[PDB]
Amino acid sequence: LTNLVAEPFAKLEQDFGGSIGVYAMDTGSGATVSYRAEERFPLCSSFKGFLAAAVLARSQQQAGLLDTPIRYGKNALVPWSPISEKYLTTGMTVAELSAAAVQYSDNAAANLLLKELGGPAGLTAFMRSIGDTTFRLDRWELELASAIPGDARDTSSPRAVTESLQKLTLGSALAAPQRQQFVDWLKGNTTGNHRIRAAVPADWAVGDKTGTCGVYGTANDYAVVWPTGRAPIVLAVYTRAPNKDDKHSEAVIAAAARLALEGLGVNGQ
Repeated sequence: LTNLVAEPFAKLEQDFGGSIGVYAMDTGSGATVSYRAEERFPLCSSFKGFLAAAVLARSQQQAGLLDTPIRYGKNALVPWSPISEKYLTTGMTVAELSAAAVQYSDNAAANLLLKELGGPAGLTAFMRSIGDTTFRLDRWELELASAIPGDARDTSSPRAVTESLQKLTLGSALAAPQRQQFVDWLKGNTTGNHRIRAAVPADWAVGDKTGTCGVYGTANDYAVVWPTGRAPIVLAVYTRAPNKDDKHSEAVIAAAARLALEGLGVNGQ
């Protein structure tokens, strides 16, 4: 049930000038589409979705964690912190920081939550606890986004991303209220309109988390998609390219998502 119908991913990545990695899972039948799915790609900001899930998991054992007010100084305000910069003089709650990290890819929020979990190793430990042996986070924002060719730091594979996303949004890795909160944060993401969402018809529900490194043509998106009348689809699309100055492409991510849905036989656009 893997790649029952071949799709022209190779042509797509050649036109892009780099590598595209795709893993898509039909959670009804278990059928999959897979292209470079076990290669490592930089997570970039896409780690922030798993970060929020790790916070939610901790909130199962610490009641009131999400309501905790967090104060921070100007030195916490990393570039691209569009929400946390507006609350510098007031602070934000853990839940607000988590929503900002997921929905606006807020870097200061992400680093504040990373510190709450014990740093990159703490997030990595959470991923190990759900059975993901591929994920590794090694650094903080923005150093984690160097996207160096061949560097395994701050990477995962499209397959491991999809498998973990399925466990967290649809499976049993989170308790039911925390699972729906994670889904609701992903549904409210504002940064992904030109990526997987551009391949998903307007009448289907969808949540996603993007990542964009800014170098080495490196960008990505993962999503859970609910086509009407059938089981949800989980998918991950990651890209990279050989040269530091190579540009990423949102259109290539959307096109790869379209091919994945076509390969799964999901009638879409």
